[PDB]
Amino acid sequence: SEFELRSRYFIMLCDNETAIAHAKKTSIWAVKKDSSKRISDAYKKASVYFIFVAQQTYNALGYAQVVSDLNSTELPFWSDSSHAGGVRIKWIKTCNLFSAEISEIVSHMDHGSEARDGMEMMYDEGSRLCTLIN
Repeated sequence: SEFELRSRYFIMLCDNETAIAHAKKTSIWAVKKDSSKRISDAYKKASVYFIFVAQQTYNALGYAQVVSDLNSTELPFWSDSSHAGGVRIKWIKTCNLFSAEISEIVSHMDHGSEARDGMEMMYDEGSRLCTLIN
């Protein structure tokens, strides 16, 4: 890649139409409090990608590089008390793609059960998902 080290990858389960549509236009995402510390820690040590999939269906909506650390005062309008702060993103792919393999990876991402929003995935999973979304 353009990077020295492997990237780290996080899943964003999208259940808010305004949010995802706005993020594709403004290149900012609101990071949930449960997952923010891990994401911020990761951003300090590695290139970080967010992989965005639709909740339940697991259609792939795109993937983006995270290009700023968590900022408690730079948040999109649609954020709420569930969020810690905002991060800027750089979209690599934007799409609306159903793939059985994408869905299977997301369905088994948490020790063989369905992905938890904001979780870090394994390298094999993130790299495969970005390959499938390219």
